Amino acid sequence: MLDQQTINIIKATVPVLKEHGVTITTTFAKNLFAKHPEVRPLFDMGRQESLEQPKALAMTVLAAAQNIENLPAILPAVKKIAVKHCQAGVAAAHYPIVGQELLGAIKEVLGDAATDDILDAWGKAYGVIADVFIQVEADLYAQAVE
Amino acid sequence: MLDQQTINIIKATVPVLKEHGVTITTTFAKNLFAKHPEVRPLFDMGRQESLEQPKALAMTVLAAAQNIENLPAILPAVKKIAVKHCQAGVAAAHYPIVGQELLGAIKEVLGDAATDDILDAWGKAYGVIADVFIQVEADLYAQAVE
Ligand code: HEM
Ligand code: HEM
Repeated sequence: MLDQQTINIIKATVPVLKEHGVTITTTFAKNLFAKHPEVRPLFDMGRQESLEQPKALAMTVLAAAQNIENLPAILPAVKKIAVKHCQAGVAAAHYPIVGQELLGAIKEVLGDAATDDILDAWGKAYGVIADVFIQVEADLYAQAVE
Repeated sequence: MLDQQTINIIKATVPVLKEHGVTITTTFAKNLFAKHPEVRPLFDMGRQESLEQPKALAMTVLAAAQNIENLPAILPAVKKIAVKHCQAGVAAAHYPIVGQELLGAIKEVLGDAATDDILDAWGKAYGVIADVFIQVEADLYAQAVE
């Protein structure tokens, strides 16, 4: 769970990230497929627009973060994505890889505007968001096997 | 995390529980020490007022639940309690025992006013609250050993 100070940092910086949003998500997607090529097969690798799915991944993290004090209002969105995640075989162990690369992309694009304090706050926000997905997906996986 | 429907149930029933608050917490305390006598030594078993600590335990759960959509505002209270929990040697495995007995006490006192749907919602709220304590305490324990 986030403390108020961390929430305030997210609130203050979400608009900076969104101003650079296409560049962050595009950098994330490129870095993810270049540094972790093992995740490529899980996505649709159509020749031209092969970055659109991982760009939307990163963009949705940013959108969930801007909504971090009302995650219950977006739980129905989280559940729809979870079904797709479970059908693609996304595992809890994938989530730290994605978080690492997203934080890396934010620093790569924002430069000195992404301080250690700001990156730490985004890291904590990502963890809270990921934990919701992991739990929903764990339950869905358990329903399908029992 | 709670969904909105569950949050609404907690919001609607917290005042019913508080109207019976002394009776719920007293019943919880008696049942806890009678059905799980192994937890007795962790508390202060002074002759007369030996129920005041576990009554305050239950009352604070109810207070956290009424604040379940702003847990960040009570995190400083959670941290102070966590230090006491860690000094008493409270373990993650204690939390389902306490939740079981608190839900049992709520049903015992409220009777037919505590429906299955209401009890299920209080069970989910307890889990979210306990998870915050467990995480804070896990970190504190790790600081003291490393
Ligand atoms: C951390 C929070 C995450 C969020 C908010 C999120 C969000 C999304 C969204 C919105 C989509 C739909 C994309 C679209 O159809 O346009 C998606 C799809 C997908 N994501 Fe996630 N994701 C997260 C984590 C992950 C992780 C850790 C992986 C692991 C590789 C992952 C892999 C996938 C895959 C394989 C798809 C399938 C594409 C599709 O069917 O649309 N996602 N994710
Ligand atoms: C589930 C959420 C819980 C909450 C909100 C909570 C709350 C509290 C509070 C407010 C106190 C201080 C009591 C006072 O001094 O008046 C306390 C103390 C204590 N609680 Fe917890 N508690 C929880 C879980 C537990 C659990 C699972 C145990 C396991 C047995 C536990 C055992 C203790 C003990 C041994 C004390 C020491 C009494 C003291 O130093 O005051 N608590 N708890």
